[PDB]
Amino acid sequence: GIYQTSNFRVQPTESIVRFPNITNLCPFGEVFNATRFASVYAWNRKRIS
Amino acid sequence: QVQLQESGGGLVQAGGSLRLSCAASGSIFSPNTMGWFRQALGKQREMVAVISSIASTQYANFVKGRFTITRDNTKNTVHLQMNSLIPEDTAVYYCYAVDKSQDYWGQGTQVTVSS
Ligand SMILES: *[C@@H]1O[C@H](CO)[C@@H](O)[C@H](O)[C@H]1NC(C)=O
Ligand SMILES: *[C@@H]1O[C@H](CO)[C@@H](O)[C@H](O)[C@H]1NC(C)=O
Repeated sequence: GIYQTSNFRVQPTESIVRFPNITNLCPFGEVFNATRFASVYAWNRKRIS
Repeated sequence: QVQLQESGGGLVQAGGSLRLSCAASGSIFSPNTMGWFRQALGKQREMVAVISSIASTQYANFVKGRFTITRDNTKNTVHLQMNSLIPEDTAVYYCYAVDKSQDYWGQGTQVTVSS
């Protein structure tokens, strides 16, 4: 006759996580590496998005 | 990179007149607030006049009644009308632009009056 012994399944090989990096670099060098910095009363805030 | 061009210095005898100027060629966020600073060799920076583009005068008492400044809103240029020069008031002058984002300084102009 024909008998069913066990069940077979394929196991995942490697786990992969990805979120979208998709963007531009980011305006940081112009802040930290800037040649000159603003005074403590004419305040320079740069927007980052 | 907002750049200010300073010119109008030189050597003038006692009682003469000098015409300084600084121009703002940058983006200039919002209405700005022009200014000027006087620093003698070996002293701090003594501001002369920091008139806003609108009002408030803001004139120091060091040279009261002698120095006046004009505004040209067409090109946002600045001119200084210096009169009755005295050797005590001779020093290095720097144009100051407050702006909205950050404030800048000129390269320096030399004013020397003696007799
Ligand atoms: C995101 O991808 C771009 C090009 O695809 C790359 O220049 C950038 O460095 C990447 N960001 C990170 C954080 O690796
Ligand atoms: C600033 O620039 C220098 C040379 O271009 C670089 O070595 C340094 O990493 C920069 N600063 C930052 C925070 O990346």
